[PDB]
Amino acid sequence: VEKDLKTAYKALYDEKEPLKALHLYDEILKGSPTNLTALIFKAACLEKLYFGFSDWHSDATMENAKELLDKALMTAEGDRSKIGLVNFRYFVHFFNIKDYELAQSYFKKAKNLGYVDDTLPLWEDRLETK
Amino acid sequence: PVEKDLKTAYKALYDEKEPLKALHLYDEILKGSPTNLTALIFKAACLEKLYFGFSDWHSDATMENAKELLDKALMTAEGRGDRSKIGLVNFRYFVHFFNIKDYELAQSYFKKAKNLGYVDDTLPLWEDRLETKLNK
Amino acid sequence: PVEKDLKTAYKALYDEKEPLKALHLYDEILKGSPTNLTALIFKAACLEKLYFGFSDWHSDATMENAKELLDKALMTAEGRGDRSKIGLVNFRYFVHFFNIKDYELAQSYFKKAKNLGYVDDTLPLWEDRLETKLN
Repeated sequence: VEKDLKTAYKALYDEKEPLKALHLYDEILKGSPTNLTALIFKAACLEKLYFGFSDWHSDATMENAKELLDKALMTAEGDRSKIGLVNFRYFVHFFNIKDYELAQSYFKKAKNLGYVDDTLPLWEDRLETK
Repeated sequence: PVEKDLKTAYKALYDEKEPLKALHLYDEILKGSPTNLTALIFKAACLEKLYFGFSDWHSDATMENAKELLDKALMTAEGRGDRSKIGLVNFRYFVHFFNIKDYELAQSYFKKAKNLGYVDDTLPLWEDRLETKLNK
Repeated sequence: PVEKDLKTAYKALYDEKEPLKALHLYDEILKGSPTNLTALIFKAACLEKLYFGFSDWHSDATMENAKELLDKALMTAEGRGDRSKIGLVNFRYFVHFFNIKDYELAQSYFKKAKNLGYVDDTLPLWEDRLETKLN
C-alpha cells in the first residue's frame, strides 16, 4: 500500500496527470477503503478534474470530493497529525471553491492541530490576498 | 418489504453518501420489482454520482445506462397515466441533461415537469441555476 | 481527422467564442492524441478564457491546470527538439502570465520566444502593450 500510494502521489503532483492518479487511488481504495491518504488525495484528483475537464465539471464531482474528505475526517478522528492533514485538505477544497471564510477556519484548525507543510507560508499569503 | 428496502437504499445514496452500496440495493429492488419508479429513478442517480466520482465509472456507458433507466421510468409512468410520476420522470430527465451540460434539452424537460404540475421546494434554486447556465 | 477536429475546436474558441464547447472538443482530441501540441496549448487557452468568464471556473486550480498543460506542451516540444514549437509554447506562457498580471514573468517568456525565433504578426502590438504595463 505504501509503494502504491507513492506511485499515485507521483502521478497527481509530479506527472501532473489527475486521471491516471484517480484510477490508482480507486485501486488502492478497493483494497484499503479506510486509507486516509487514498481518501484525501482521491478528493484532490476530483478537484483537479472538476477544474480541468468539461466531462468532470459538475457539482457531483465537488460533492464526491467533499464526501471523501468527510470520510477521511471520520477515520482520522476515529491520529492528531493525520486529523490536522484532512483540515488542511478541507482548506484547499474551499480556497478553490472561492469560499475563503470556511477555508480560513480549516486553515486555523490544521495549524492548531500541528500540521507541518513547507507550502503553508505560500498558502497563508494567498489566503491573506483573497 | 419494498417500502423499507427503498428507504435503506435512499439512505445509502443521500445520507451515507455511498452510491456503490445504494446502486446494488436498487439493483436488488429492480430484480423483484422491475417497474418500480423510485428504484429506476434513483438507480440512475447512483450511476450519475459514480460517473462523476469513480474512474472505472467515468464512461459514456454509465451515463447511457442512467438515461435508459429514465427511459424505462417514463414508459412505466406513461403506461399508468400518472401525471404526478410523469412530471417526476421529466424532472429527473432535466437533472440528467443539466449535469451533462445539455441545457437546451434540460430547459425542455424542466418546462414539461412544471407543466405536468411537478412540485419540489428546490425548483426555484434549479430555475435560477438553469437561467444562469442558459443566459451564457 | 485530427487536422479538421483541431480546426473545429479553434473555431469554437475564437470565432464562436464558446470556450466550454471548445474545451470538450480539445479534451476529445487529447484522448486520442495526448501529445498534440495544438490541443495542449489551446486547451490551456480554453481554461484561461473560462477562468475569466465563469464563476464556477474562477479558481487557482483552473489556472494551475492551464499552466500544467503548457508545461506538458514544453515537455513534448523539447522532447522533439522543435525550436519552432518551443518558441510557440514560450509565447503561450507570456500570454498566460500577461493575463494573470505577472508582467515580470511575461517579459521573460516574451524575450525567450523572440530569442527562439517565434514569428507572429501581433508581436509589435504585444511589444507595445507589455511596454505600457511594464513602464
